Parts: sequence; structure tokens; C-alpha cells
Amino acid sequence: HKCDITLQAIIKTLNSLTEQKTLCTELTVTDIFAASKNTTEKETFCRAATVLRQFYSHHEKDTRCLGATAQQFHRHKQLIRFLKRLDRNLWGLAGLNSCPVKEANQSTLENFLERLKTIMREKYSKCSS
Repeated sequence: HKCDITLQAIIKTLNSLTEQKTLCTELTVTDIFAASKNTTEKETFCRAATVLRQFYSHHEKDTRCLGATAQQFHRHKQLIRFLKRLDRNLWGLAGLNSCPVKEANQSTLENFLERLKTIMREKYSKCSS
């Protein structure tokens, strides 16, 4: 379950998420990676899934992100869709719903996703020859 193909599904979505820019990828999320100690692997996924869920739940209908042009509106919806897909996979990996996030530092969504991608790519690396 640890080196499950789900790792690839998460990476694929993160690749799409970071090659896509929005009017709000600069808005912030709690930096769960600002901890001088990321707990167990499952706990890290639960925390990442938690911060992303509050982000898309709070910005799906945000006037700052909805967009003026058809293209902006499309990218917004696309972003929300990808976040939900990423979140779904993370919760699946976490096998946990109740996890505390105490970090004060706020990082832009964009930087948070790049960081998560790095971590995910590392897991993939540790799983393969």
C-alpha cells in the first residue's frame, strides 16, 4: 500500500497543477512543511489533504479566482477539479481524517504544491530501483 500506484496518480495531478496558473495560486495555505518535523508518512498526507481541502472549499467560489475571461474561468474550474482529485488520492493514502495542523507560516498554494511534488517524487524514487 506504501508504494502503491496512487503515488503516480498524485504526481500526475501535481504536474498538471504546477503547469497551470490561476489568479489565485498565490493565495495561501498553512505550510505543513514548515515543521521541524513532519510526522509519520500517513500523517503528512492527512495534513496536506487537510490544507488543500480548506483551500478549494474557501476559493472555489471566490470572486478573486472565478475569472473574467472564459479562459480564466476554465483554468479556475480546472484548478479546483485537480485539487479535489489530488485531495481524494491523498486521503486515500493517509487512511486518516483527524490530523492537527499547527504551523503558523503561510506559503502560497503554488509553493506548497511544488514542495509536495518534490516529496511525492522522492517517495516514488525510494520505491523504485
